Amino acid sequence: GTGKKEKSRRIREGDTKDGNLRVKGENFYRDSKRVKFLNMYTFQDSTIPDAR
Amino acid sequence: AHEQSKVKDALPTYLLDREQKFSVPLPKVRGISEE
Repeated sequence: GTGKKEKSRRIREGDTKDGNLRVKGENFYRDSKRVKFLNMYTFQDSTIPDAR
Repeated sequence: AHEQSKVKDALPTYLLDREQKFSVPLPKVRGISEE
């Protein structure tokens, strides 16, 4: 900190008002649009859909 | 055929003598699962 802390960045950007959408890994590098993309590198629910 | 023989869609003159409630046909298809 002080600037390095992500809380200060969130307060400055105003995203704290909508922090409910805080994605795991929200940082300056590799924001949600990239964190979600990378998470795909980490389909078998065997659900029974009604094909009507 | 022999027994039957022993007893005894109009088409144009040029086509003769020649070779011839909105449900889908297959509702409720098999439930292929995510597997």
